Amino acid sequence: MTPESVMMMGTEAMKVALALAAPLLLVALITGLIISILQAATQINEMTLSFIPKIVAVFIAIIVAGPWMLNLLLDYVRTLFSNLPYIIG
Amino acid sequence: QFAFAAVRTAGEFIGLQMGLSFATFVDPGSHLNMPVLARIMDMLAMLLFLTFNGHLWLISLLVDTFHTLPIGSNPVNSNAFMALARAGGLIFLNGLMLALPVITLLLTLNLALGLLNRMAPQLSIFVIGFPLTLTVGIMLMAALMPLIAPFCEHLFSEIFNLLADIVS
Amino acid sequence: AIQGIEGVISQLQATAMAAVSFAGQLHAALDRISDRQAAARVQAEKFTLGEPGIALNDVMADMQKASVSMQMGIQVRNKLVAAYQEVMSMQV
Amino acid sequence: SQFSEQVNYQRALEGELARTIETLGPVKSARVHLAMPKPSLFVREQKSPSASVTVTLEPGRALDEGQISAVVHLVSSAVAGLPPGNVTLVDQSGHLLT
Amino acid sequence: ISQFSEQVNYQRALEGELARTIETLGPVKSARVHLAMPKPSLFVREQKSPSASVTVTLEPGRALDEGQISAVVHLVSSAVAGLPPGNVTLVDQSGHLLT
Amino acid sequence: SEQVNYQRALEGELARTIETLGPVKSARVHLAMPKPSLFVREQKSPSASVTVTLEPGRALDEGQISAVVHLVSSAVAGLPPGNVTLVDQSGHLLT
Amino acid sequence: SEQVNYQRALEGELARTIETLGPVKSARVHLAMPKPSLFVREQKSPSASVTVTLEPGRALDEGQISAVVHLVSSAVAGLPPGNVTLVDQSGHLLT
Amino acid sequence: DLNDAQLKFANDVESRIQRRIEAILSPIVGNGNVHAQVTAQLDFANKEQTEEHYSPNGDASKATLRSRQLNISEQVGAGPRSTQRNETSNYEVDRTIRHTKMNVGDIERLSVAVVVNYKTLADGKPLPLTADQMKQIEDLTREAMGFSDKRGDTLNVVNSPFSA
Amino acid sequence: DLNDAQLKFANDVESRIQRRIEAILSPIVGNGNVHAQVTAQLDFANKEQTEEHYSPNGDASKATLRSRQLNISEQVGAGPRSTQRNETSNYEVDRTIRHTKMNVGDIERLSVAVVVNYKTLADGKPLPLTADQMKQIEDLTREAMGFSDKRGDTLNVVNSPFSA
Amino acid sequence: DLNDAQLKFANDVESRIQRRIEAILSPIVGNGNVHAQVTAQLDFANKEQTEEHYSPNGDASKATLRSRQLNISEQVGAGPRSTQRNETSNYEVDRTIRHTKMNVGDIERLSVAVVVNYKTLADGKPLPLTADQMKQIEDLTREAMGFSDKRGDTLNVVNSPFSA
Amino acid sequence: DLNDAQLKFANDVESRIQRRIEAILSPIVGNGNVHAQVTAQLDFANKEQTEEHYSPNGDASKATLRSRQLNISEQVGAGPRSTQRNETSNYEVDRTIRHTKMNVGDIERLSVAVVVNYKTLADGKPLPLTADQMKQIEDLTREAMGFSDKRGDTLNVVNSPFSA
Amino acid sequence: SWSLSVQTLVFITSLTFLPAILLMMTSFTRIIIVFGLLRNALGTPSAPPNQVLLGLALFLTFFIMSPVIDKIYVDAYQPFSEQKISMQEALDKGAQPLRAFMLRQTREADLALFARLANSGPLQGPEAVPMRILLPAYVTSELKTAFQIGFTIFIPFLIIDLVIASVLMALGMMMVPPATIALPFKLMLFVLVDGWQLLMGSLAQSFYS
Repeated sequence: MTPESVMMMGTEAMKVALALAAPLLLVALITGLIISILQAATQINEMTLSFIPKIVAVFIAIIVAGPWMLNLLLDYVRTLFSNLPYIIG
Repeated sequence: QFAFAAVRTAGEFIGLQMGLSFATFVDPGSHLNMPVLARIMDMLAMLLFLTFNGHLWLISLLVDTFHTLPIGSNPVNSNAFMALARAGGLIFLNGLMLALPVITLLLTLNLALGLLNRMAPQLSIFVIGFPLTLTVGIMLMAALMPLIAPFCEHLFSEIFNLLADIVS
Repeated sequence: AIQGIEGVISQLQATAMAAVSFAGQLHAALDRISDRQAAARVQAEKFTLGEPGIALNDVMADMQKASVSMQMGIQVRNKLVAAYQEVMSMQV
Repeated sequence: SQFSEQVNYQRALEGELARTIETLGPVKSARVHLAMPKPSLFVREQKSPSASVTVTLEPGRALDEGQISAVVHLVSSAVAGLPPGNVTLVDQSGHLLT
Repeated sequence: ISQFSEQVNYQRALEGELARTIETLGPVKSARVHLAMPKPSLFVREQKSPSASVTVTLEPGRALDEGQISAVVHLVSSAVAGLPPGNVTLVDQSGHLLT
Repeated sequence: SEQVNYQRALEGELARTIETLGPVKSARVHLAMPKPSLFVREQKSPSASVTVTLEPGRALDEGQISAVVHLVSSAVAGLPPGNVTLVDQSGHLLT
Repeated sequence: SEQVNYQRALEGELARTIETLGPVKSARVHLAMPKPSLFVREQKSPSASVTVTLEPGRALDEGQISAVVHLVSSAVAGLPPGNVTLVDQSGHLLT
Repeated sequence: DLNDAQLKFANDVESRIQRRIEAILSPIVGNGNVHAQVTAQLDFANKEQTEEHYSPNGDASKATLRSRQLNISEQVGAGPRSTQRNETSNYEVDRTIRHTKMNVGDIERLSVAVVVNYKTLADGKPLPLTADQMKQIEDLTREAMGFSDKRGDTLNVVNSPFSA
Repeated sequence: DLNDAQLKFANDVESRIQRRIEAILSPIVGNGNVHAQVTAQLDFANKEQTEEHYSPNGDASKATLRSRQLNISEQVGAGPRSTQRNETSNYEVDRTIRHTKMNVGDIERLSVAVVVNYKTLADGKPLPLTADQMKQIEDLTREAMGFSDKRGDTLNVVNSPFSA
Repeated sequence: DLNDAQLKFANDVESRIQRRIEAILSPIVGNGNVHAQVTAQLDFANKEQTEEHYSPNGDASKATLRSRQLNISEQVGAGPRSTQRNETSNYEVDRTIRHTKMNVGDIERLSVAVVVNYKTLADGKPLPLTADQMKQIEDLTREAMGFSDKRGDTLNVVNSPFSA
Repeated sequence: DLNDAQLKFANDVESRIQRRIEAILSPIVGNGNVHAQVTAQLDFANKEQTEEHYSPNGDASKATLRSRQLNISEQVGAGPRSTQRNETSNYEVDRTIRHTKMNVGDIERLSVAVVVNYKTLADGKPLPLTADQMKQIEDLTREAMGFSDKRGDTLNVVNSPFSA
Repeated sequence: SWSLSVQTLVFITSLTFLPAILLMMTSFTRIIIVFGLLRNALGTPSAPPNQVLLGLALFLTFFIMSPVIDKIYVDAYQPFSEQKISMQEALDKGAQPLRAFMLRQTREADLALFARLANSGPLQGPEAVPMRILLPAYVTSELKTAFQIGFTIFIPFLIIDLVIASVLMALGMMMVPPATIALPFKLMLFVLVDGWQLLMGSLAQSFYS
């Protein structure tokens, strides 16, 4: 009820969002950086060949860590809906 | 409503510096825009307004404006209307500050990306800048969330005493 | 209640320091109409009983007046309900 | 911030007023404190602003009744809607001159 | 600088200047002013009047005149929007209430 | 946090001025600033506890007790003097 | 976390001042602050437990017990004195 | 708490009455040749009172009127006389509302005990005072104490030699 | 808790009454030649009272009126006389509301025990006091204790030689 | 828990009454030549009472009125007389509401046992006291204990030589 | 659990009554020449009571009225007399509500057994006590125990030589 | 008591205000506001059709107000139907349990505000509050509680859209709408975590707590 509880609500929610999005974004960033440094080493420059492995890497990311995200988000939503009638004002 | 407008402005600008909706820079108003951060902070501001019992105050002030301005037809003033219209500045002015606590660092990040592009040409930006800046904006303003509440009370106080001063 | 009497003395102190409504009016009108109807009915039953002094003229006239008062109350209720329905139909 | 701007304006006015008050012959140094009224989140009400003026006089340089008057006028005029009667003038010994 | 911070800083600055002028007063060697500015709430009618506490240290034997106490009262009351004099307390270095 | 910090800073300054009183060697001020309740019959109000350490034998005058009360009450928005407790280093209630 | 930290800081400072009191060698304060409610009925009063260790033979006077009570009660928003328990190093309730 | 403040208030009032008595009793009887002590029954009960008074208007000379209807009929046929008088009068009356909040700490009943010494001449014989001097002391003490009969004040002044 | 505060309040009141008695009893009887102890029955019960009083208006001279209808009919034909008087009167009455909150800690009944010593002359014989001196002591103690009959105060002063 | 606090409250009250008795009984009987013990029946029952009182208005002289309708008819034809009086009166009455919360811990009944010693002269013979001295001790103890008959207080003072 | 607390409460009350009896019985009978034991029947039943009392108003002198309608008719033609009196009266009555919560742990019935020793003179013969001394012991024990007849208290004091 | 014609007239007239009782004195407002907000959250403004949600809200209100209705029936309707309590007293007797139910769920701040706006005297206990103060205080408290519940409901459905947009933006697909991708995932979430049982139980507890 108190504004401290509200702002905590937003923080924990958006940290959950950060945890959900961090693996995919970080995998894409690492793949892009690796392809870019390889291009710099080989002196190859086409703006389209960096887009190819990124999709494959990010799609594999759901294969490997997808169940973890799905279990984390469901637990968050379940706990939020269960604690809903105790943060009422 | 001006205070929630200001909060929405600050949120939309943080989100646009996230690169969340890049299609507006190329197609302004092209039916493709999602200010999701603006909505997040708008509903957070509504929750805070509910917590601080602003609506009760609104009802009380609606009652109180009678003593100041009775039902009976009374003469009226002018620049007073400007004041409400001039309150349109606040939406921008306060919005800049909320952002400031994050956009500036994001700016530095973009500056950092520029330093990377001053190296071997191409092979940067649109491939490495976007995910990094998205994650950095996310964690930055996630840490910045505790900051809005004092600014929320500041905004509500500004609107309320401006109303009290100008309605009379 | 003991606390209720405490509250009464508190309101008396409030009056000391300091030194009807539409629903009330409707309740008063309903009570008046019902009292008139009950008076007419009681006089009619007394006449039917055979008790002396009650004239058929007065019985019939009082029944007439009670019927008119009932019809007035019915019309007031009808309008009042119509006005309430009109107000509740306003779009905000 | 606007509030910061308002505080700065209040301070500057105080400074200039003290300045002119000192420039006056009998006055060696002046100190002006302004209380501008405030807004409320509810209820109408003006609070005619108020001023407190402390003067230090030159050895034995007592201020004339006319002088108190002129100090009063200047301070009152310099503050939008300052009712003279809300200006207090005091000496270095704590005597109320107004 | 937060909106709250901005206010607290304003309060501190006012306290400082008031103490300053009080000290400049001949008999006063040092002054200390504490302001309590109150809070508006949606559960009350007349907001509580602000209050002030003033502690003065006098020069050896420099007792303050009744008028000296009065003038201090006036200055402190005026410097605080809506400060009712009767809510200004003046105390010496020995703990004697002068007001 | 901003509020709690305000509380700590105020407590500190009040203790400071109290020590700056001839007979007082050190002061400790505790403030209880809470939220009130309307129409709860007898609610309550903000409260203060002041502990003073005196200089060897420097007993505080009744006036001294009164001036401490006034200062602490004024420094706290809506502090009713009667809710200020003053105690010495031996545990004697001075108020 | 912010609240729990505030509670442990208040406990610390209170123990600190209590130890300051001459006869007291060390103090330990435990606060139980309950859940607040903004409805029109739900309300509960907080409680405190104070353990003091005295200097060899330094028995606390009645007035002393009274002053400890006052200080602890004031430092906790809406703490009814009667909910402050004071105990010595031997387990005697000074309350 | 509040009881101690009330008790100190009573003590200060009693001490000041004692000092006022001593001040006038000193010049004539002498320093130390007079001792007085005062006890005060005080009023610490908060009372609030509202009083309403209406001026009587039963006499037609002081009666103020707003509207008056006087229907008079006399059908003389005492014989078959028929008198009928229907009188309706609406009055306006004087009204006085007084709201009083009694002060807390007023004095209800004051009783004062005063003792005087004897008179030791140059020889040293403790000669007692006279009736006229005793009456003068009683009057002075009554004046100093604010003696009143509505309150129920009692005063006792006796003459006796002081002990060593 | 609160009971101890009430008891300390009673002890302070009793001690101050004792000291006031001793103060006047000292100069004439002598230091140590008088001992007194006071017990006080106090009032720690919170009472709240609201009083309403109406001034009587049964006499037409003090009756205040707002509206009065007086229909009078006399059909003289005692014979076939027919008198009819229909009188309706609306009055306004004086009203006094008093709200009283009695103080907590007032004295209900005070009883005081005082003992005096004998008189040892230069020889050393413990000569008892006289009736007049005893009456003077009784009056002084009554004055000091605030003796009243409504409260139900009792006072006992006896004369006896003190032990070694 | 609370019972122990009540018991300690009773013990303190009894001890203070004992000390007050001993204080006055010491100077005349002597240190150690008097022993007293007090037991107190206390009141730990929370009682709340609201009292309403109406002043009687059956007498027309003290009756306060707001409205009065008096229809009087006399059709004289005792003969065929016909008297008819229809009287309607609305009154306003005095009202007094008293709300009382009795204090917890009051004394209900106090009984006190006092024993005194004999008198050993210079020879050493334990001479018993006299009737007058016993009556004086009884009166002093009654004063100290706050003896009252409404409470139902009992006092017993006996004289007997103390054991070694 | 709670039963043990109640039992300890009873034990403390009994021990304190025993000590109070012993305290007064010691100086005259002697240390060890008196033994007493107390048993207490206590009240651990929570009772709550609300009492309502109405003052009778059957007498017209103490009856308080708000409205009164008195229709009187007398048609004299005893002959063809016709009397008719229709009286309607609305009263306001005094009202007293008392709410009482009895204390838990009060004493219902106290019975005390006291035994005293014989008197061994310098020779050593155990001389029994006298009737007057036994009556004095009984009175002192009654005072110490708070003897009352409403409770139903019983006391028994017997004299017998103590065993070695 | 009133004549039978007057009683019938009053009964028929009072039968009109049933929607007003349901909306302003009953648990209906919070449930309907929460349902509307949730429908706004999932991105399907016409999904459970208004009639389906209205029927579910009516059944929920009937299940929630059961003890209040039972108390009214046992205390007011039963004595009135057995000719023991007059028609003008059954209403007063039955308005008390509803008043108590409205009070418990209301808030001090609203009560204080509406006690001040009426210029009424001090209300030392809740037993001195009339219906003219409790009605709008209860309404405002219910509105605020419903909006709080809905606004904490809204957060996960916006979190999903945020992460969807960020993931789409990592790969450079800046011209893909995020709402169209997020809607199936929001439906999947609301299916997985017992979307309705948890919400139903949370609302019911929110009343009985």
